[PDB]
Amino acid sequence: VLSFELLNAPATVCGPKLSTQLVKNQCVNFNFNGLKGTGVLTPSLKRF
Amino acid sequence: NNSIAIPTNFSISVTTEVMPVSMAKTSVDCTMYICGDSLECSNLLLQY
Repeated sequence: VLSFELLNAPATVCGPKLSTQLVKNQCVNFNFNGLKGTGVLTPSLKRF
Repeated sequence: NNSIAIPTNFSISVTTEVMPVSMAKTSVDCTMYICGDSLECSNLLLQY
């Protein structure tokens, strides 16, 4: 039985996919840590 | 039955009355509210 969970935390177990180059200021499809979406990526002044 | 009251002096009074006339005009979009930037959700929304 594999009991796994995902939340707002750094990930430890991932799938075998190779990272690519990031494109900024364009409407692109993004895949961040398994979270898929569509939007525009910009440099951020926010603080995590 | 034989007495009356007649005024001998007067006054001028200015009173304020406030009445609303119009309100804010609001426009909505079914896209980028219900589905956002998502083609899969937008495909299912075409029937509505």
